[PDB]
Amino acid sequence: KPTVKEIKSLQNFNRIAGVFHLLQMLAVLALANDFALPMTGTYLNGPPGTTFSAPVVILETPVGLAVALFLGLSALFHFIVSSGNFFKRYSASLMKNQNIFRWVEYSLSSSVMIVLIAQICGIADIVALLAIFGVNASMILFGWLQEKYTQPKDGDLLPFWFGCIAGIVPWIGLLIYVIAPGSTSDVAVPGFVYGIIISLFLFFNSFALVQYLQYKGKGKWSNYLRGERAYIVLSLVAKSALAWQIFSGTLIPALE
Amino acid sequence: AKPTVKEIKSLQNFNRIAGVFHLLQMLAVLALANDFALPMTGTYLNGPPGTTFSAPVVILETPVGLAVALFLGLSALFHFIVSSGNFFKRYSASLMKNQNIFRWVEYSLSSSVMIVLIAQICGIADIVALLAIFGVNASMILFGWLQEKYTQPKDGDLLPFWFGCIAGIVPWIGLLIYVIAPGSTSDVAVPGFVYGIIISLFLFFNSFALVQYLQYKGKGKWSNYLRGERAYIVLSLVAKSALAWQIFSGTLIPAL
Ligand SMILES: *C/C=C(C)/C=C/C=C(C)/C=C/C1=C(C)CCCC1(C)C
Ligand SMILES: *C/C=C(C)/C=C/C=C(C)/C=C/C1=C(C)CCCC1(C)C
Repeated sequence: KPTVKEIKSLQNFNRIAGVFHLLQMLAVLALANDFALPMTGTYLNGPPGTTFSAPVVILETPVGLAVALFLGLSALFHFIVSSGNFFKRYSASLMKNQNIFRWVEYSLSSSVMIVLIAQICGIADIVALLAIFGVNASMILFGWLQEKYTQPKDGDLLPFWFGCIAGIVPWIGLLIYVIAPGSTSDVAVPGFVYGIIISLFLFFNSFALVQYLQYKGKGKWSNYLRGERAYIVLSLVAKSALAWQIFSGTLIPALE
Repeated sequence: AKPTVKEIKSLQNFNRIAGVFHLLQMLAVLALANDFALPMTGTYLNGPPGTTFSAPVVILETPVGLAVALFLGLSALFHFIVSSGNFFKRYSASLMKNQNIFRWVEYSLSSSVMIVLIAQICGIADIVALLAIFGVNASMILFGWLQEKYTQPKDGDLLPFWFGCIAGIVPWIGLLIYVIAPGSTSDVAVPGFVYGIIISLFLFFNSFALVQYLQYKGKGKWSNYLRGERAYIVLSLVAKSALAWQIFSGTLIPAL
């Protein structure tokens, strides 16, 4: 059972992580150019099975604001969890091997991140981006249901596996777009885009490995709070890695 | 818990009857349908992120008759499996626990084929849009499975159900965006039969959701789990025949 001292230490760790997210949010808000990525519709110009209009831009993602949004969401939920007011509810949740505020945050923050990665790869169709957001949110909600209905060592990973099925779909989409079957242009995917997809695919898999390790509950992973710390570190590293790779690639003032 | 021989034999034959209706429609569509196809496209960057795209390219084509036969055939197959041998014993045992895993395994494939076809009929073609629609629709079904796995009727817990509604509505928001066609240079003339498909199947999809809601509320006649089991079998039969013959009438008749 987690002790009062262990829970209080974790709340301090949440606060520190929140400060790192918040200061990066500020730096991106302040320093980023107005670089935008399109969401498009490619409408039928006739009955189904005939021809299409050219893609039209429906709206544009303000990329700096979107990066600031996923950093800011992490900061907000870390500050909420860190609060003395939430000590009773955190302790109650951690005693049931649950952190629900993590899933509420990730359902929005990780979904913003995967949409931005898709747009950076050139995925623009508004339904592609909407459905990527939804299936990524679904991945998180399956992880939430793993925590709600199972305990470590109980032999039940069904929600986890459903989360893996939902979770892999956006990444199959990215892989299709970088392979670009049927593509005409000899223009190559930029290095920095490969860097984003490869690094963030590794991090996304890392989150899945934490829930797997926690619910397997073997060796040091018998201690649920080890997973709780791992999630805080992985969110910090993943969101910083994506923020600064996008910033370096697209948001610098030489590109304004 | 054990069912009466009369109860479980009655459901066995209900499955067989539904299966025969699906199977005969599958044959009629396979035999009679033309070679009408709908594209899946890639619209690749032909420059750096935030610049220009190639014209959309067709990566592959959905053979619409075959895809309609597929969703009918999946329903037929699962109805025959559920009424057969050792699978029938598992089906009976699961019904006694207020579960039908066979239903969710089938629907995760059959309803996902259906919503992708509806998306393509509306002119959604981007291969990642269609992949992510398939994934988020599958997710909706898997949330319905987790509602049955972890909760009991009347227990007041609908969290997996609500998660299923969040995932489930995403493709339909996509369809609505495409028929409104925001940013279109000219008004988009969507055929009547396409509106028929979207409106009718939206009503049917909401009907499936209402059955699970009514079962887990468990009030009045819905306290009997098997009443919901019968409602699902009827809705699957009516929804799939409605979509099959609307697509057939709209697209599959004339020789190409
Ligand atoms: C900023 C926070 C991020 C990037 C969080 C990402 C979280 C995931 C990629 C979670 C993945 C999971 C699965 C693939 C299976 C179910 C368990 C999850 C939710 C941990
Ligand atoms: C041929 C089979 C079909 C069309 C089945 C469709 C099923 C659904 C639309 C199910 C929807 C559900 C929700 C929206 C919430 C959770 C419960 C479900 C799975 C019944």
